[PDB]
Amino acid sequence: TGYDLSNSVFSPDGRNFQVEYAVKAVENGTTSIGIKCNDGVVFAVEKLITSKLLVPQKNVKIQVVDRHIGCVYSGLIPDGRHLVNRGREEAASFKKLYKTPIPIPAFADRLGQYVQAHTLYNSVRPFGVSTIFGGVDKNGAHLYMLEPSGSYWGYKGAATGKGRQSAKAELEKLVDHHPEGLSAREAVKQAAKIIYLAHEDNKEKDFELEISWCSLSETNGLHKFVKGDLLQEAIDFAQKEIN
Amino acid sequence: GSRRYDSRTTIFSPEGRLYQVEYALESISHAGTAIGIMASDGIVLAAERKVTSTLLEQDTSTEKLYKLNDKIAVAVAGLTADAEILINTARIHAQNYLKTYNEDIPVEILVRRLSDIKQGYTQHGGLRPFGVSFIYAGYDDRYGYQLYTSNPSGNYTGWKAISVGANTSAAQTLLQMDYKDDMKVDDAIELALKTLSKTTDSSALTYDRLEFATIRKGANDGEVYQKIFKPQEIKDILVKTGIT
Amino acid sequence: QFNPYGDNGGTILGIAGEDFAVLAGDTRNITDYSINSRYEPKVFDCGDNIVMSANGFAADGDALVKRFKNSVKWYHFDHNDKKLSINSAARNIQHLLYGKRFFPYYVHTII
Amino acid sequence: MTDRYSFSLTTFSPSGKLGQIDYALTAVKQGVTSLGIKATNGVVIATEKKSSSPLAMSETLSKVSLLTPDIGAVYSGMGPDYRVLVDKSRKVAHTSYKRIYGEYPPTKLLVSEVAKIMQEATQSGGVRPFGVSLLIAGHDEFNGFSLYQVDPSGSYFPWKATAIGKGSVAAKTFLEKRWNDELELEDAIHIALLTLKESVEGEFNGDTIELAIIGDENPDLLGYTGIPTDKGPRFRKLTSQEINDRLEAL
Amino acid sequence: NNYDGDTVTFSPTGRLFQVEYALEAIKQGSVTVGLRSNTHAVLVALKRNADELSSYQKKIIKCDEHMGLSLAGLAPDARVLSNYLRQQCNYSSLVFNRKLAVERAGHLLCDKAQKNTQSYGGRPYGVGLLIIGYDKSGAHLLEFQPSGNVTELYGTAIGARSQGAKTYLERTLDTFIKIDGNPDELIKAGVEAISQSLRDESLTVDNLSIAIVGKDTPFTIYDGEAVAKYI
Amino acid sequence: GYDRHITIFSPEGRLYQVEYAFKATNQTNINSLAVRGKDCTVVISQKKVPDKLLDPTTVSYIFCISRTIGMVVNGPIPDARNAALRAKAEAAEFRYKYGYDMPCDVLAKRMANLSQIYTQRAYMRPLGVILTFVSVDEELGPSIYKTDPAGYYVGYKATATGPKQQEITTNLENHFKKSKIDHINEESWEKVVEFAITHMIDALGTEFSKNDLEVGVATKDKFFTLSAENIEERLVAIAEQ
Amino acid sequence: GYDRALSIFSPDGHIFQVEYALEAVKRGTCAVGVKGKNCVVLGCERRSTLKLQDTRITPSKVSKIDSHVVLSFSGLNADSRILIEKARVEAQSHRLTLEDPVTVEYLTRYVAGVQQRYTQSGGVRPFGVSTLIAGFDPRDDEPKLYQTEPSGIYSSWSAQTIGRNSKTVREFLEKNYDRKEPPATVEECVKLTVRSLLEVVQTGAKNIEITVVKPDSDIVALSSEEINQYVTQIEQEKQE
Amino acid sequence: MDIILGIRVQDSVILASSKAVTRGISVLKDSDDKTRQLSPHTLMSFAGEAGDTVQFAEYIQANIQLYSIREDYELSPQAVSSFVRQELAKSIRSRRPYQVNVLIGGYDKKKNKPELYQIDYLGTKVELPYGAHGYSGFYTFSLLDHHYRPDMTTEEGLDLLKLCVQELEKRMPMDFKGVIVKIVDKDGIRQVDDF
Amino acid sequence: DRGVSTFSPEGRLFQVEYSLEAIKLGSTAIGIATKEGVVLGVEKRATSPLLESDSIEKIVEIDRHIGCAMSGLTADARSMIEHARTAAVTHNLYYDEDINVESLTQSVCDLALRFGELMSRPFGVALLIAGHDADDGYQLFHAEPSGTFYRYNAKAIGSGSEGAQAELLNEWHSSLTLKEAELLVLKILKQVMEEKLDENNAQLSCITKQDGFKIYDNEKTAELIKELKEKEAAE
Repeated sequence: TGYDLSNSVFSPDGRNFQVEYAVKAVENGTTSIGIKCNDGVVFAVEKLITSKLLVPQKNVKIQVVDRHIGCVYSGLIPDGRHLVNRGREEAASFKKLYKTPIPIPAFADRLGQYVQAHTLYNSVRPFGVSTIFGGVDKNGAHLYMLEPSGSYWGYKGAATGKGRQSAKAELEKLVDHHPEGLSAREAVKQAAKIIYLAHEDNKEKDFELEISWCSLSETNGLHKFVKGDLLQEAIDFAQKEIN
Repeated sequence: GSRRYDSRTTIFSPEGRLYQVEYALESISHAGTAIGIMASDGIVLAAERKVTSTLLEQDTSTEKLYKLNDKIAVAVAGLTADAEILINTARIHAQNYLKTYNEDIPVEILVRRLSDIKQGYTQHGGLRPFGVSFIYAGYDDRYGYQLYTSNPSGNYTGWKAISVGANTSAAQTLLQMDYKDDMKVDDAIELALKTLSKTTDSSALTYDRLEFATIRKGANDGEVYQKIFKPQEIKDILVKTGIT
Repeated sequence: QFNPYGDNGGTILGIAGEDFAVLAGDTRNITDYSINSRYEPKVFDCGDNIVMSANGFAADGDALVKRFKNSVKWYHFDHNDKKLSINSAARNIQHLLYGKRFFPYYVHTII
Repeated sequence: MTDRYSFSLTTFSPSGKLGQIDYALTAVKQGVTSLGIKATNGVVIATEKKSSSPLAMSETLSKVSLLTPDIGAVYSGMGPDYRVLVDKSRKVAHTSYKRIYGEYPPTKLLVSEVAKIMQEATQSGGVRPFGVSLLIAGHDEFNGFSLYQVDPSGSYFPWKATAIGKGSVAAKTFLEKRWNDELELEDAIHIALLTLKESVEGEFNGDTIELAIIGDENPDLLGYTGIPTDKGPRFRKLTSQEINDRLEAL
Repeated sequence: NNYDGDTVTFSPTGRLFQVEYALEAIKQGSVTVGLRSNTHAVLVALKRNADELSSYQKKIIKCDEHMGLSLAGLAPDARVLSNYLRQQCNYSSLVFNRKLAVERAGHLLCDKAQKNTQSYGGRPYGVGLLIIGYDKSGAHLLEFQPSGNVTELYGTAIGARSQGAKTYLERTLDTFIKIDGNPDELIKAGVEAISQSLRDESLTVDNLSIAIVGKDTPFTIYDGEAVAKYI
Repeated sequence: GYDRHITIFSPEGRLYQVEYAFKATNQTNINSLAVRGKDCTVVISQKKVPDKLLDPTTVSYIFCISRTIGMVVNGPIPDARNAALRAKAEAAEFRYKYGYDMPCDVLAKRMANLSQIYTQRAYMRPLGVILTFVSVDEELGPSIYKTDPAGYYVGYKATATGPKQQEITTNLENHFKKSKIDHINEESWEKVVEFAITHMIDALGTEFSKNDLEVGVATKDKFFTLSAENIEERLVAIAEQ
Repeated sequence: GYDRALSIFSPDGHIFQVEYALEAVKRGTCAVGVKGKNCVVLGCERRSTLKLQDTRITPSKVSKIDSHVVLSFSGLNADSRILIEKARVEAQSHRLTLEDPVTVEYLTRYVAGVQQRYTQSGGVRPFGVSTLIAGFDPRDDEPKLYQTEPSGIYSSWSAQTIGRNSKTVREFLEKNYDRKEPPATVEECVKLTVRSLLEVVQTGAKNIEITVVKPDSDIVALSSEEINQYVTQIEQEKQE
Repeated sequence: MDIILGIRVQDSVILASSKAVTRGISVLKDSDDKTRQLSPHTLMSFAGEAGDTVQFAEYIQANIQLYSIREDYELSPQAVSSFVRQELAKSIRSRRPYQVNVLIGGYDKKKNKPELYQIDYLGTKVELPYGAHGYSGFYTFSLLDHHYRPDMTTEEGLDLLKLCVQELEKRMPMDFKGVIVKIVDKDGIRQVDDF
Repeated sequence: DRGVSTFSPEGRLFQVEYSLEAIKLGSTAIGIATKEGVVLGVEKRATSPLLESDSIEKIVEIDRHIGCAMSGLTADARSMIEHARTAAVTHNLYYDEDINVESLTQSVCDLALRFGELMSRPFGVALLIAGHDADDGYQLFHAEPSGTFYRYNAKAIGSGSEGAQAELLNEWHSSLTLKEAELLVLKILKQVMEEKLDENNAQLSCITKQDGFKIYDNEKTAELIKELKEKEAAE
């Protein structure tokens, strides 16, 4: 056989094993989530505190695209940065020509088509990240999750990395008991909790919480990081809910 | 990446042989035999068709013998399609020479350039070599009548009589035996046919499995004529030399 | 039609003593009959004890001094922090200017 | 990204076979039977329209294609390969002939160009050979009527009559029995239909048989009048109705 | 094993073996320590000689007046990466009259190393770098690695037996983080860290390389006689 | 056998990568079906939203290529979108170059040619998708044209694609043997949609709620997809029948 | 274009494509060059499983590069034509720019550079050829003889041989060539050149070629007759 | 530059070319050889734009010498002339055209015929019994029309040339410092050492 | 087979490491650095006595102040020497000065690693680059196909190098005169040379600040050889 040694080769299953191997490196990664809310989206990630030498607050992983789109990912971090760089060129180009900032579904496909292009040839390796992203546009809020095959969908909430199942379990609960909506501020607390919860599947090292959000009311449709009193407030909320 | 699927067509064996050249020659050894014989007053080209079906259009076909210019022709043994690529190249090359110097191209110069193109495919580019050997028959005012062969290696040599394709070891023995230097074209014609008659893998040699051509001075005073024999003209020559 | 050059005026002057040297330049910057600035320096310390002024078209003058200051910085990197001698600076600048032989820096240069 | 396969995928094996040409020919052997017969006053090419689904409309799938007003093509083997070859074949008639001489190429030379394209897929980097054999029927003023077969190797041969694909061995034998050099076009059409009845399993009628001719000039098919020396295409596709007429008298 | 012939191939468990082998060259390389206070950042590097008759390989390279790094692994790869960084510092200066933020220098190295890990016929960089600088937001230390992973730290160490110094700094953290406005004391704590990674040999005078950058201190390298003070 | 990794011939004259690309076509476990009315062309595909976290509105395999052309894909979504964007680009270029809307069959041919190239050139893999193109063409009327990873294409009276495709196919052939005609003899698209769903139910042995389907309709001068409510209305009409 | 590194190092530090190119040289017809006091002689075996050969027109194994410089070779004939062309081109270019014909060392250095370049460029195999380049620098009466080989290494030789059984004829030249006393005339040198080939050749019939090069572009190819005398004189001086 | 002539007599071609090289109001040189031997039995004289003349001649010369070596054979004058014409015909539609006019005087050994070819910088070739480039022609053509005979000896050819040069020294405005004369016959190329 | 730019599991480039083996098969090259000059000496190793040994050019001038010796696949050196000379003259053109010995060496070693899938393989030759500049006086550099260059007080490369380096490790002290260093190179060569050392099969060269890079002709070397036996016999 040997169908898995080269990207873009179809196996007899109809599968591309290199993309499936890419997924393992993603599944190996730190946990990260995203939550759709009334008028925005919230993003959050687990950052393993490798050592005490890591300057706290200073290895930021959530990356902004344009002024209105947040992107977080689990897997090979350099691969993630590469994808955002591309995304930023796409939003720059789209704005340059059409004047309006790039709508989220529009942006979703730009990343989707690019990632998918890295499953088309054997001279490239597929991306080693699943990417949670989105924001606010002229039609409202949108959250997307994109995978190494280039597959993506719109999500009510999403998670990837080591704690994806614990995270997905907690996300399904939110979805069921809040069918009329969840406020942007609420989603920031819930996000904190779910990262603390999903950190159990990954708990040799203790971790640093990092949140961001775009809300049409709270941040005016722009991407800002959660800091100071609001960060600590959600850190405390999550600390309650683990005991 | 893609390296994994690369045959490496242009490398040496441990014995210093070009695999693909060796295998092209092995391919060429199953082709219809072609024979060139050079006389003091002209050149003969005779080639055997890959076994014809009764329904093939005999006269309108050209499988073996091609015209390069008015003064030069080639007999082919190998893949026909490969041969055609090289022939159109040779024809153009003869026209560039005429355009540049206002003189017909010297036979060797054309031969050398075709052999140089073949050579290239065995040294660079990673493509398969041309599965073709030519017998060149032609004339120019420096060396007169000339016969050459080239093969997939890009090597070329001159001949008084020579064969390519199938059974060339058998054919070269029979040519070596009966060829004389004083020989006239009409005897060379007879030799060519008698030689194919013996080496053929067919039960009998008939007109409809032959391509035949001569280059003589047999027109008007020191000017050269190429003759690609029609079916009937070969059929007559077959009877006059007593092979049918 | 676009004219890519201009004249920013001013004047410069250099003199060599036995163990010292000067490079003087007025600080006036003009175009046509207007003053742009009464104090716009055009004589620069370029490191390694070299001072330089490219007088004429200001945009070109700044471009050259910038590139020479960058040349000096790279000379240090590529040649183990060696000091750039005035003669070697002189020759370097010849190549900077002649590089644009067919669309010159309109400047009179003194180091 | 981009093509990094700049080496040949067809190479000589130690026996001197070209593996990929051999295997393309095997693809042609599997293909549905097609044939051509040359009469004194025209040429017929024919094949079976073996429909994939009955829900398919097999008239939207033309196995017999006009290349020029006086030249037509048919194949056995892989359909998609044929379809692009037809596209390239039509265009090369224009770029490398009609745009130069102001007339359509003669059959042997259009064939020669097609053969060239097919030879290049046998030696160029990063491609496989074309998995089809073509029968090209055509007319031109100085050569008259002609019929050519073109193989994956790039080779071509002129034929009085022949067949390719599935039942080609049997079909050629049957064509040898019947072919003479005094056949009138209608005689060749009749023979073509008989020969094609051999290698057709199910239904045999005007909707399952594709048949075109290179025959007389058709001014009624030209589209305009007034230039007396333009007299219209010699390539005509027989209609479903027309085929069935000859099946009653079969 | 079957999936280590190139950078463009993932293992069944989702690893990139050519990147891991690239990481291995750092492990073989001579040790280098980096650490910082609020006012300065220091690089200490152990230089390795070929034999008794050879110079000791340079480990520290200046990038701008305010930035520099130390290397462990393939030296030419560090030359390429440092050169690229020198250009990005340059570009920032000539275009924006702006000294390049150490954080951006980090991101730019990461993306440059990354291209080599995703495309055919290339190879990962075979070197590890520690970047110190003093920009508009104080003193910084960065750890680069040829996977692309850049890391901001108070202190760290890479190369042969680096684990010793890396634990010591982790112990010393609260002491050295506050050596503010003292150059010599940050250097000696760096020298102490590197000593945790020595075996059957200690710091001689042409063996040891130290660099410092800080508030009113250009990035400058101390070598030979000018490090005798610190052994 | 590296003849099983790239698109070169095997000893029996086959392209295994093309064959394995056909296998990927069914990974989504979705069946699609298209029929022609007198005035319209309807294309229905099953809709399956497994995870509860998904936004069900973004889960679609029907695409709006042009104003007049719609396309349903059977195969993985990344390849599906690659084919969608490309077809959109080609339909827009055609309109600009030639001054009329690209016909369904022509777009089908062009995409088929593109697919063919991947079967011949080694560096391009085939896309693991089957593309069913629908419109009411201005010359040919209601049209269905389908493309596969072989680069094959043909027009259909009606068609189906997916795992349970053979059942849907024979179900439709049975209807047309009986009905004796080329299409659904029905005035409005609403009743052609009902027919399409009704015969999908019979053939699959399953019922559908409004969220289990996704419907595309092409009339003269536009193609559009039905909302959940449009289908509910359609399903209710079927109920009382 | 085609990129592959065909010439690469193996774990033992050998480049197998260069070494296999040397095997092709081994299999090529023999060639020897011997330089006299006042001349250089080039001799070449001609393989003899071929009659019907038209030697009027078949490529001569010794080629003039310029009118004062000749090159012969052993190995692939096709490869040799490419080197000979570039060498001829460079010869004329050196005349055009330096206003002086090439020295023999320069011409050798160039041809050697070509061979070497083909040892470390992607998509090409090395030349399956070694050469003997011989002639006289302009306005210089001292004879020159150089060897090149597929790797690109080159050097000067008092006398030297390449190709099949060159080990045998090198053996002969090594004990029959006195450095202290080169063959003092053309006559003597030709004899030692033919004698050496006769260890390996066969009959000296259509089997030995000789070219003599004297100073000031004075090159003359010998003919059957003249060669044949040296052959008969060598054999009747053998009966001891 | 300015003056280059050629006369083809019975058994030779005779080329006369002025020795002066002038820039501004200075005769820089008075012994210039405006000729290159292309092959042993073919000579080319040249005139026109400074720099282009020599560069062209030497480029042509190099190509013919290469050909000779490659094929161990001398191109016929007709073939050299066609090669040169084509090179000039290329140059005229180039970015910066060669501004050089030439005369090619050659003895064809196969035909045993002398041949004179006149080619201008546009690549306009003609075979002539006598030819000239520049203002020279305006005097010499009519002079030769009257005095030239097809069967003249080489000595008579040189005397015909003396007539041409006398006339040019009488009526031409510029001082061209005499000519250098060269004969091309069956025995190759030689130069007359006083004229 | 497998990519030319592949890392081994030990973290080394296969193709580089293999080139290093090829260099070990090369003829011996030794250089020694003193306050009076740098000496460069080599084994000529003529493969047969019919080869004219003076045509074996393994010591080579780069500029007047920089010389170079080679060991390994010596044909691979031609382009390295050509780049070096170009770089040295070019630098002088841009800066009206002599290029530094280290800078020149850095320039040469930049070539080394630019191979892959640029040239197709690394160089199979090591170079001893010896010169003098005003900044750091006399210098000897060992330039490898890894793209790494080391400075040495003394160095041996080629087949006799492990034996020669151990010999150099004892014999070098920081006040060697030029004379002593010439004799030292001659002495260590004769030890590791398969055949017996004479003026024909070994070659000496030095570079001094005063007279620049000179290759010694066989007369002068034959006297240093005669000189060498006399010191040796007399202990």
